[PDB]
Amino acid sequence: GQKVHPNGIRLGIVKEHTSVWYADRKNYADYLFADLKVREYLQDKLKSASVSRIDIHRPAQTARITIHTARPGIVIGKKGEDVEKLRQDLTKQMGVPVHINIEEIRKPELDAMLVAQSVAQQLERRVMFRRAMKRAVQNAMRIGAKGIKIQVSGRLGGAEIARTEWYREGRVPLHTLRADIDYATYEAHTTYGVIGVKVWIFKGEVIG
Amino acid sequence: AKESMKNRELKRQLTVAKYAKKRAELKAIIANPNSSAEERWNAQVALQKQPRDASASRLRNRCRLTGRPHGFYRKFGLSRNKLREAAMRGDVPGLVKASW
Amino acid sequence: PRRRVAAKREVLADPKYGSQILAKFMNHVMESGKKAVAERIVYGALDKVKERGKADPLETFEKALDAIAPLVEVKSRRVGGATYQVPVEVRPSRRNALAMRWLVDFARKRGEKSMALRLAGELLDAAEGKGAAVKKREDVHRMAEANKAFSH
RNA sequence: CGCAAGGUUAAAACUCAAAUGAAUUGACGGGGGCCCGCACAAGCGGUGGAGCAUGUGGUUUAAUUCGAAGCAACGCGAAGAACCUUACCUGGCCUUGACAUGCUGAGAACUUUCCAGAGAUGGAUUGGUGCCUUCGGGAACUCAGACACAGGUGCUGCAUGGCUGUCGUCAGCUCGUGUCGUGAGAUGUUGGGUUAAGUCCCGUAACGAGCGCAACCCUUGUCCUUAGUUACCAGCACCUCGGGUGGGCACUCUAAGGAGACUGCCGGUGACAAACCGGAGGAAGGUGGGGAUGACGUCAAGUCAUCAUGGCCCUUACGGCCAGGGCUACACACGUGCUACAAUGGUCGGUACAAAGGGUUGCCAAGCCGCGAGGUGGAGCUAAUCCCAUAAAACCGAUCGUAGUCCGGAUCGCAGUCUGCAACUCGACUGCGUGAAGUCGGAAUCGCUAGUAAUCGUGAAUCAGAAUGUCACGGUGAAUACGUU
RNA sequence: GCGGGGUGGAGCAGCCUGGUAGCUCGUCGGGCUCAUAACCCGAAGGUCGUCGGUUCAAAUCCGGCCCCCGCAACCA
RNA sequence: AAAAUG
Ligand SMILES: [Mg+2]
Ligand SMILES: [Mg+2]
Ligand SMILES: [Mg+2]
Ligand SMILES: [Mg+2]
Ligand SMILES: [Mg+2]
Ligand SMILES: [Mg+2]
Ligand SMILES: [Mg+2]
Ligand SMILES: [Mg+2]
Ligand SMILES: [Mg+2]
Ligand SMILES: [Mg+2]
Ligand SMILES: [Mg+2]
Ligand SMILES: [Mg+2]
Ligand SMILES: [Mg+2]
Ligand SMILES: [Mg+2]
Ligand SMILES: [Mg+2]
Ligand SMILES: [Mg+2]
Ligand SMILES: [Mg+2]
Ligand SMILES: [Mg+2]
Ligand SMILES: [Mg+2]
Ligand SMILES: [Mg+2]
Ligand SMILES: [Mg+2]
Ligand SMILES: [Mg+2]
Ligand SMILES: [Mg+2]
Ligand SMILES: [Mg+2]
Ligand SMILES: [Mg+2]
Ligand SMILES: [Mg+2]
Ligand SMILES: [Mg+2]
Ligand SMILES: [Mg+2]
Ligand SMILES: [Mg+2]
Repeated sequence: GQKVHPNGIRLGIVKEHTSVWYADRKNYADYLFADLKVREYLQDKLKSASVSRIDIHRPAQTARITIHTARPGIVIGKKGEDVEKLRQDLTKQMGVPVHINIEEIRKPELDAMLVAQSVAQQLERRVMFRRAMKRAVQNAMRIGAKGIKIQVSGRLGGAEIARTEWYREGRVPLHTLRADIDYATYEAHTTYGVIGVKVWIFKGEVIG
Repeated sequence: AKESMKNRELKRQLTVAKYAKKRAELKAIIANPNSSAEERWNAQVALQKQPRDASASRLRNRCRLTGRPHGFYRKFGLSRNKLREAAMRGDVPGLVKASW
Repeated sequence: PRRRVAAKREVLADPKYGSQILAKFMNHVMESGKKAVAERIVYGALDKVKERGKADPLETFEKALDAIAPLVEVKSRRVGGATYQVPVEVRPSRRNALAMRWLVDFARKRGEKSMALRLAGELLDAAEGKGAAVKKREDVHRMAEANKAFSH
């Protein structure tokens, strides 16, 4: 059967929207389109930098962007002229003045998006999937991470029959809502096509 | 949802937006009863000679991301299905699945 | 069903006459959720019964009902090789509904002016048993008697 | 040997890579035992008969553009085909091109209100050369030329990702350690109960764990506090008798925070366990009602045409631009609905009560003008305030008297209204008139267990206009369940 | 020359008792089934070989014509 | 009660 999106069904209950602001019919579409374009542009440019979550906060006629990454020196380089050139680039996507905050995240191997991208980029270099998935599960489980499930689907190896593999550890209760399941998907474009990666990480029970 | 389709509908958008008042003037002339046939026929000819691809009826709004004609929600600028992706990712503000 | 857990909601909403059987006749005669139309039709038939028969229409309706209530009926059974019909006695509750259904069904197709005098004619006919409903009840009874070889 | 039927002794050529025994897991049986589900039974209302709407098959066409095909295709992708959409046909016109990057050269785009052509396109075309300069030039814009190219709704869903249907919201599906078997495997997960449930109890070579069930989430039903504007009006007053005003925090109402129901208490049963059958209190009693939530996997299920993507394919075209036509054709067949065949009704007059929602490239009131669809006009509203906008079925009074009819409305003729550049192919409504089939429908077949079926109305999306379709909201309001062959 | 008989595409009722055209197989269409076969249900298809006559009226009865049989009788 | 085939 088809599973509901774990992040979608938890919006409002325990998850939070990445783009938080207010608008009306005059510029709701404009603001939403600007946010999607700016997120696409940021990911496409600094794909090398390990970026996970981009938050958009729009007060009156301004935009405050906070970026979550594991390598802050890549963007804050030699007093961060990268920051200023980034601001100049962003100024045209939305006419309001831009404000950039770089946020550091502890334990990058407990983040679903970073883990998925790491697995995908290992797969792109013709590393067989079992070792990569096992080591990802090992690293995640070694520090907290009361559950993790990793799934990879596609033309594994080079055989001309696609299939699906997945490894789980701990407990990953998806039907419960008190849980905060971090979930991410990514793709790898090898010589035989696209191989998809999905990661679920269960951190704990939200009480209170 | 070809590249050419998006470009050539941007053409309609540009032409319609560029005049944007002469149509209103001519329709005000026509709709006004006390305008006389002398001032109505010249307005008819003006409307006829003006390019056809500058009308609201000639515009078909598509997705701003892919250009899918069908399945459009003008509350957003999105198609039927990219709305679902954006909502699940959490990019659309204030949107949650409803039961009631 | 398979549980036998279904309840039995009790409805007794006689407005002015304060009769229980009249209420179930209302529920039977009501069509498409039109309660007021059923009220007017049944009360017109009742008033016709009153203006015709010197006896009060309550007991006339009751004795018409008790003269159309059957005692046994024939029911098909799959024996596994033949088409058999066995007679079974009526449950005490079911006979009232059977009488109501038969009465309303036969009253619906008279062809005269309106169901007021239609139901009036049926009540008068079934008071002593000259109506078609009583005839069909007797036919059902004689089916059950002619199929008594099975009985059980 | 035998009377005969035939018995007994007993080969070969040729041909295949197997034939076979016992046991294991699954599947199946016109084998068996329990249990469940509108599966039957008990009832209500339909479809299949008529006309019309809509999709599909077939046929036709220059084209009727592709896809979907038992349930799990057929009011489906399409939550809107007159142009566009648009992918097809006819005809006309382009080759670095409608778009992006690299090279060189000339210059503002704008506005020039003109001509040839169905049009793309071409040609004259007043006016300003522009901004900042190391004042050399540069940016961006318009055009020209050359390649590297750009492009494709072109093929492959049996090369793929992502997304979805289905079994099925059924209660199942597995693992670690231990043990049994030479093994495939098996135990756990079997038994007796009980439950909606692999839910729970006790037993028990098993002891534990995970995904599932339940719970956490939304809505509705009771009550308390907070708060009274654009909402409300119990009490006082004013009153032009309209919450119209002063005013009030009473109530309703709005929306935030909270209590309540957990087998809690009593009686009976039960292995004095789980649990079962009634009762009190209680607004609600036995997961109160509804929704979201869809395990391991199956169907090489669907999608390359939303998107992405490995290949393969075209480069004067399988890429682009424009005008007309088609997707709305029609000897037939099928699916899904609407209106009916009338007296539990058709008209006429006055009269009563809802919920939900949309609105500043918008709603669009009053008066007035038109039989009408509609027209001038402009108030108020960025909306608990103004508009969309008067609910209908229901009740009463008059009439029709069962007649193809004061039923039914298709078809058709004439003249209109609205938007749109443009209603012929091919829109919706309006006025007058004609007025059809249709007498409740064979075999067969469908939905539904309580605010349910049936019936009556209202709103939103898509959208210049175009709903009998989709999604959503209320009014009135049933019958039936002996039971599991 | 004898006797019987002509009725939807094929075969038989309706004939005796004049007034009342049905049935089985075929064709077409639709049902049931995962699909076919078998089954089930509708529609079309004969104004009754021909003519006259009787009769108020003839598929039902009286002759002629044409044909079919059971016949005898034909054997290139 | 009927039930041939792929
Ligand atoms: Mg493309
Ligand atoms: Mg349009
Ligand atoms: Mg064997
Ligand atoms: Mg079996
Ligand atoms: Mg039944
Ligand atoms: Mg029909
Ligand atoms: Mg039909
Ligand atoms: Mg088609
Ligand atoms: Mg449907
Ligand atoms: Mg065209
Ligand atoms: Mg497939
Ligand atoms: Mg797929
Ligand atoms: Mg061993
Ligand atoms: Mg065994
Ligand atoms: Mg087993
Ligand atoms: Mg076993
Ligand atoms: Mg095992
Ligand atoms: Mg084991
Ligand atoms: Mg099992
Ligand atoms: Mg086992
Ligand atoms: Mg369990
Ligand atoms: Mg649950
Ligand atoms: Mg789902
Ligand atoms: Mg396939
Ligand atoms: Mg296909
Ligand atoms: Mg079509
Ligand atoms: Mg039920
Ligand atoms: Mg055979
Ligand atoms: Mg086979």
